[PDB]
Amino acid sequence: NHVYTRAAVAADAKQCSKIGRDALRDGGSAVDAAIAALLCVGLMNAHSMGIGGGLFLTIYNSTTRKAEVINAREVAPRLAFATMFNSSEQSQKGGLSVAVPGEIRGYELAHQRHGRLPWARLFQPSIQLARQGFPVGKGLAAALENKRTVIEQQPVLCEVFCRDRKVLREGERLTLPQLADTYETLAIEGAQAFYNGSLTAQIVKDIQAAGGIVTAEDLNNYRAELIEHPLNISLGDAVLYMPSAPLSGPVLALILNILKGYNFSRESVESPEQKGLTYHRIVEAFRFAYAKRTLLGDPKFVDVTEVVRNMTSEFFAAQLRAQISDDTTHPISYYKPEFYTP
Amino acid sequence: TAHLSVVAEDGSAVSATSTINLYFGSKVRSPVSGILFNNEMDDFSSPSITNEFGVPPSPANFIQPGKQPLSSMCPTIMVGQDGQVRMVVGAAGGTQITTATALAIIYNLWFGYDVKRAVEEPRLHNQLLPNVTTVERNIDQAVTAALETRHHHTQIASTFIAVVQAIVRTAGGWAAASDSRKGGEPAGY
Ligand SMILES: *[C@@H]1O[C@H](CO)[C@@H](O)[C@H](O)[C@H]1NC(C)=O
Ligand SMILES: *[C@@H]1O[C@H](CO)[C@@H](O)[C@H](O)[C@H]1NC(C)=O
Ligand SMILES: *[C@@H]1O[C@H](CO)[C@@H](O)[C@H](O)[C@H]1NC(C)=O
Ligand SMILES: *[C@@H]1O[C@H](CO)[C@@H](O)[C@H](O)[C@H]1NC(C)=O
Ligand SMILES: *[C@@H]1O[C@H](CO)[C@@H](O)[C@H](O)[C@H]1NC(C)=O
Ligand SMILES: *[C@@H]1O[C@H](CO)[C@@H](O)[C@H](O)[C@H]1NC(C)=O
Ligand SMILES: [Cl-]
Ligand SMILES: [Cl-]
Ligand code: NA
Repeated sequence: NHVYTRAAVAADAKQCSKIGRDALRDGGSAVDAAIAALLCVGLMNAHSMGIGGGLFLTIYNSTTRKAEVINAREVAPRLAFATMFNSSEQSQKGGLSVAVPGEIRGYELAHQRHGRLPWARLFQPSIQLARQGFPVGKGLAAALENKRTVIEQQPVLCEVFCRDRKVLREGERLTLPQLADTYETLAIEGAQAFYNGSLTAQIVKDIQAAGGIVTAEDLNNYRAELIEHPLNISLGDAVLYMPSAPLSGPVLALILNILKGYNFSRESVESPEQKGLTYHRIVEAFRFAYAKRTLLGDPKFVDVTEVVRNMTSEFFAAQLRAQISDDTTHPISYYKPEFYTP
Repeated sequence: TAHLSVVAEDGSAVSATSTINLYFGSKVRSPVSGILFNNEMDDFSSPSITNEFGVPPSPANFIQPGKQPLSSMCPTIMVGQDGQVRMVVGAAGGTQITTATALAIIYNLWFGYDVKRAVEEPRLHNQLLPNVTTVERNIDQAVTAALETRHHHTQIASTFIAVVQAIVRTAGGWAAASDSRKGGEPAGY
């Protein structure tokens, strides 16, 4: 049941939750624990996230009572352009599909602002895990099976993800010895090693060799961004902090604002008559909220100010709730999906 | 995609969601560094690529140099009027992230389900286009019937809908839950 009197980490792999917890016990901040745990998930779920990707953190300081967001999502390289892909396969595989990784700049910014433990300490348990290896978990095993063909026919992937030329199965040992060395370099040399240091030329070489266009200048210029005022909504006596565009906080805000007007409670699910109507109303709120999603984009490049103002407005939400019919769903056009600002 | 939730002894908290996008990202692994590179460029819309029958590309989310692609991620922290964290929650699952994060919040805050039940409770999803409601395998079939009599077309998810990690403050301290759909477990003290 995992109730804890002092502190808690909930990650998607048991060993990574324990690594986060150990950081907390050793005097780390919530940010130290999150970074140490994320470094571990990057190994245990290497198919899902890692230092080749990007992340967002929502952080709340109990003392100042302030929340902030750190934006370390990947960005299109300087040589990218709107018509660079003509098929889904071009946009999904190979070096041209790679955006500039932001993960390590994100960890650095968060740790500069909120760290208590030394940077190298955050990497130590993951360097050990990558060298000694670990049993393949359920999620990774499923992904390996789903991608077996691709994996098995690519020697650089089969190097770590196969055993005797076949993909690893759940319970079999995976070791990540090159990543262990990379994590050690990052721990010793800092985030600079990735973006403007000893790893940078090799990153560019690997991406370009696979047909990509990321350059050293792209890595040098990458910056994580501090957002001092995250999106928020009021729910009852609480405030919900979440990222705005380019993430989906505005969609979540609109869903909850539409639904808060129904005053759901445990009675809403106490009988099938009530429970059925309640779930209908939830699905309709999703449909209204997703109609508005296609206007969203990076707010540095697209003007989303009005869209986001509507999506976070309780009054706009009440106008949409008034259009939810208790007896029927409606065709797509009813929800007014929009691809251009009206 | 991975979602992690943390609450420290001083009451500070982090909700973090991270991704390389599709399974094994671009499928480009460095033979020297071992880094597996993302395929996040696939999260942009492109004028020449149609992903769903009758759905046009979204120009707001076209590629530009230096631009970030739209994301479904939503790492959230709910804080009470007294300044103490109430809930730390987020999800993995592509476009299902936003609906599953909504459900976990609804389930705990309004229906009164404890955190583990809020995470384990069956979910459903609709994103307007496509025009179908996906429900998980073990959803209350009275819900399925209530949706279908109201003219929703439902289909059962072949695996599951999203993965949620969450921590909620209780009288007992911090109650944590990792989603069994992925097989995580929390840790704490
Ligand atoms: C897609 O087509 C445009 C116009 O011909 C071209 O500039 C671009 O390089 C093409 N992309 C690929 C990956 O073939
Ligand atoms: C929270 O804010 C207080 C007051 O400014 C500060 O002393 C402390 O370092 C902060 N905690 C973290 C983890 O940033
Ligand atoms: C480091 O930064 C400067 C300018 O950003 C550049 O001249 C140099 O090539 C960089 N080094 C690496 C390894 O990227
Ligand atoms: C919620 O949203 C905005 C920040 O732009 C502001 O009006 C208000 O101070 C915020 N509320 C809280 C509790 O941070
Ligand atoms: C915002 O909502 C109002 C109605 O409440 C509407 O007039 C307007 O078109 C909306 N603006 C945008 C950019 O969607
Ligand atoms: C979508 O499903 C609804 C629900 O039955 C139906 O009214 C509508 O015709 C369907 N098609 C479109 C294009 O909205
Ligand atoms: Cl490796
Ligand atoms: Cl996850
Ligand atoms: Na639990």
